[PDB]
Amino acid sequence: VMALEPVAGAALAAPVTGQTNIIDPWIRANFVQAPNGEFTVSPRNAPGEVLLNLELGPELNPYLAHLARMYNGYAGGMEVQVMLAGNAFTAGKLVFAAVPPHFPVENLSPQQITMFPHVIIDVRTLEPVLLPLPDVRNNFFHYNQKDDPKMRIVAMLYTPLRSNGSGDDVFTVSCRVLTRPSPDFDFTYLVPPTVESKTKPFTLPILTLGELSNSRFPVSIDQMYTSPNEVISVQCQNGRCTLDGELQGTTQLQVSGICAFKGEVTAHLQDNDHLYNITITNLNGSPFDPSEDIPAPLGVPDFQGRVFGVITQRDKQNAAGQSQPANRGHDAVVPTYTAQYTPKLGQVQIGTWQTDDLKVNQPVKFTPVGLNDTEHFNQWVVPRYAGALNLNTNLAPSVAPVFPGERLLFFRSYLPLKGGYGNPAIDCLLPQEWVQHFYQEAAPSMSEVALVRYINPDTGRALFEAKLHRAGFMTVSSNTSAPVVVPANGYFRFDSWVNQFYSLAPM
Amino acid sequence: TDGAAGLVPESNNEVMALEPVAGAALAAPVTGQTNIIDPWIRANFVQAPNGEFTVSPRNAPGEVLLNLELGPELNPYLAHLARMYNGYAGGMEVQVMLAGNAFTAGKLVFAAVPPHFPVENLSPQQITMFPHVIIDVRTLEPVLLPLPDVRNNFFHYNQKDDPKMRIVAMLYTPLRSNGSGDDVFTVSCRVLTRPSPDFDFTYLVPPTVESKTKPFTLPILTLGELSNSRFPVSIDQMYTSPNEVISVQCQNGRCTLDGELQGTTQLQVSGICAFKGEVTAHLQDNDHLYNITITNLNGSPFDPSEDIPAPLGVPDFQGRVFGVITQRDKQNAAGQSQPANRGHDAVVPTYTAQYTPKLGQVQIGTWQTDDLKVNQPVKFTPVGLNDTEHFNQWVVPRYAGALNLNTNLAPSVAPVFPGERLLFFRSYLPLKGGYGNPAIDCLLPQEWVQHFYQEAAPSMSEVALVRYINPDTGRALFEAKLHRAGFMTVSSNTSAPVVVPANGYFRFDSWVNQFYSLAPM
Ligand SMILES: [Zn+2]
Ligand SMILES: [Zn+2]
Repeated sequence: VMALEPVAGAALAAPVTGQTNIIDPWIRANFVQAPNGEFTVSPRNAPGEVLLNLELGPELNPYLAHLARMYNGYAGGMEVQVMLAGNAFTAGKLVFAAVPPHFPVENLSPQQITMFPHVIIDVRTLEPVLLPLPDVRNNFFHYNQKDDPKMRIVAMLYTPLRSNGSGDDVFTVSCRVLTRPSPDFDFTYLVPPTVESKTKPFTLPILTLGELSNSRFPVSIDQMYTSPNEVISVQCQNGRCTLDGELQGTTQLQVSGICAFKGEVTAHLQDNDHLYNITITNLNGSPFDPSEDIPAPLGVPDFQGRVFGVITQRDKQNAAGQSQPANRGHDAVVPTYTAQYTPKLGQVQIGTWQTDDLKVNQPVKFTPVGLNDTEHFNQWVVPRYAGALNLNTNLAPSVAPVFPGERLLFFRSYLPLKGGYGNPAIDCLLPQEWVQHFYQEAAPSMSEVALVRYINPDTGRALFEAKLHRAGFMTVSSNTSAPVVVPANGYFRFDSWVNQFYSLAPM
Repeated sequence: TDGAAGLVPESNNEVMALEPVAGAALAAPVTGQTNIIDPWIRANFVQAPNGEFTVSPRNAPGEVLLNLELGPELNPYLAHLARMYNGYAGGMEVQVMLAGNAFTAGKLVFAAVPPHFPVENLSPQQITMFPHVIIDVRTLEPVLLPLPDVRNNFFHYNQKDDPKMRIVAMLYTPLRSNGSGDDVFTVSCRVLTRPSPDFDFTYLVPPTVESKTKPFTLPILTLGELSNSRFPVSIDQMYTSPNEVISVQCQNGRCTLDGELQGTTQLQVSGICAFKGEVTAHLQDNDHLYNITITNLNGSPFDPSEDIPAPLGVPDFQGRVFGVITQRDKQNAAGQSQPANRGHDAVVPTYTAQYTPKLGQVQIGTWQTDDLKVNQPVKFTPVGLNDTEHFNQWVVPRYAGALNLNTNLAPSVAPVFPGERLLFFRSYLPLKGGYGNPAIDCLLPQEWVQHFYQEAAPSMSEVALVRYINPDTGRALFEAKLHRAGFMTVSSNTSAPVVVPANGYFRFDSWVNQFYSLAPM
């Protein structure tokens, strides 16, 4: 067994806390499977590969993770149970170590894991083994708000697997990890339920692909499309929101505010076409301070191109008709690649085909429809938000799939044109409804990667799986670039929090 | 007992369901000294600095009337003792006296909230999910509450990064009354504290060195000794806000009670409505106009990328400020190498497009006296206003002209309790010519700004309760609310000069919150 002395639990925290609470005795007996508690050992693995990397806390047991939203703190350890699935005609060994709180586990040697409290178990063992996970700390108990590191338990391949195969498929030992609370685990102080943050679990909304919408243009979603070979690292400015609910770049919450602006008209020129320089405010009606940390006012376009839309004008003063002001609305185009599109400075220029009906010094409102033509349409180039004479500052960071053999997963939506030839599309990372749900919930991220699975509703089985990152993008494990053929009435389901080393099943 | 005729409840028989929590004896093997406290302070109830609060018919049910964090600053003897120690561990004992009239009817609820729980959005039924006790406002004998110091470490330090066990009061009924007369039956309540037997200090340090333990004090200065903080004159009288003015924004004379200067405020009395620079231009209209590249008031170049709306000390209202500009030559033309000097009248219009002091330019004027050198240093000394044309003191000028926005402004301030208006300090300004009697109202005197900057004491609440004391009579005239943003409000219905003796002063009474009903003037 692991050489560990007994560590105190919540009875140490008795004279500094006020309520003496208990829980259900049936939860203290049943062994519940850990959320990331499964791994398989293969003949392809090498010694020194980490397999579990578990950690102490109430997030292992989904009964304690539901009871934790009623209390103020906790203290105590757990009991781990490891099962294997092998037979007598095999060979190979595994090791299970006990790692302290502030010790960094980063690419350890197979020799160096024997310098911990460890057990070495063969892969032939018939009975499930029991390991202790104690609560080492330097205080009396843990708070549900202030998070601090805890004791981990780490599995590692010690000796490679030797067996003889059956056919075109090789033998494989599958392992499961189940936990239950120790007799000294306890909670501390009853509060109102579901009031404190930091205990709210991360979820996804149950909305199918036909009911969601794009986050970079106000068009519905058409299909899912994996990223091409020459696209490896994108950087957009709309549809950016982390899983904790922090809006980055020029991302806002309303669907209608995407590629939309509002303000007054100041200038008029007519070299060939009508120009109409326009000063802009925010989308609520406040004067835009140009020294804000944002790159631009929220909801301006974020790609090069010629956005075709309708601009309407409603004048302030009542000219006629018994005090009802006049209206006008025409087509226009905003080009985003020129040196006139400077929304950080506060000027956006439009273009109207031979229609001189737009009165100056009366406020307007732009409503986008589609593109003018496919000329200068690059959907992965950030425009110069200040024109020349200044560089782009304080953007969202670039995102990229770092795992070998993984591509980005986009949401494709086709687009109308004014005239010409082409079938263009705008790809986004997350839908707008996911952005709104992440902003309203604001649940914390326990890890850096989350695991989701696409669900077909009539069978209830998974079609593929992807990795949802903290920065707000998804990656799949595929080797081609093609639209994903799935039923349209499907959705994603959140499964667990994983590491950066989880290998997806090939798509 | 016998004086009340059985008309009121005599005692409350209800406890909070809390466990005995350890104190400073748990912390003994890891601390240094474990100092002790005088036994008279241990056994006598003394009024807390959060002592006073009232229940009124203006209060809605569900308002937080009291929010006491645990600390040594809950006792006025321990708050003086705690300025020479390093830490503490242990609880307190709180006593609430709320013996109201026999005709009223209302109830209060007191609950115990854990350390890391949010208290900002409690409903009246969420407060019953804690260990609570319900007390009506007619009980004769005072009630006793615990405050047991729940923590997850051995003791505390004087740092501000550990939340502590709180007590929270809430109004639970509407405070009705069935007296026959239309007379004020507003209940006055008091809070009295003393330390628990399991309370101790930790480690002797130099006294009054650390922050986080300095107490808030007011200076004893009469109204005849105060000075205006928006214009370099003396304060004449106090004057309530009119019914048209509901919120103000004036970047000079602004300082929080914690000791933070906001807007373009500074400390020097002579630097209000004054600047300093170099003449760079000459404009020959009917009047003579000049352009001045202004610097800071100490003699350093003004960087426009600073986090301020303007250089500190510029005028902060629309009008035409009248003063005297003077020149002293950087070179020596004559007289044993002594420089020559010129000094003439001036006028600074601040509502036009030529008053952009954030960009660096302030344009002045002199009438029919074009005797002013170029590329020589200047200084402006304000006297008053030349005419009341375009004079509005509650509009902030554009510090970068037209086609730009004001940045890093101080926030606007307004009263929120019903029936209350603002209380100003009014001084009357001289004019050059015309008919008028203008006035500039400030939120705070300049001496209070300097005192709050020198003390830098923390605030234990949002509002402080002060009273105006007449020292020859020994009787209080009125009371007011001093807010943490740096402004005072009174409870009145008119707009008139407050007629008081000019040798009276304000006296700091207690810390209150924003639901305190002031007495009507
Ligand atoms: Zn034109
Ligand atoms: Zn001249």
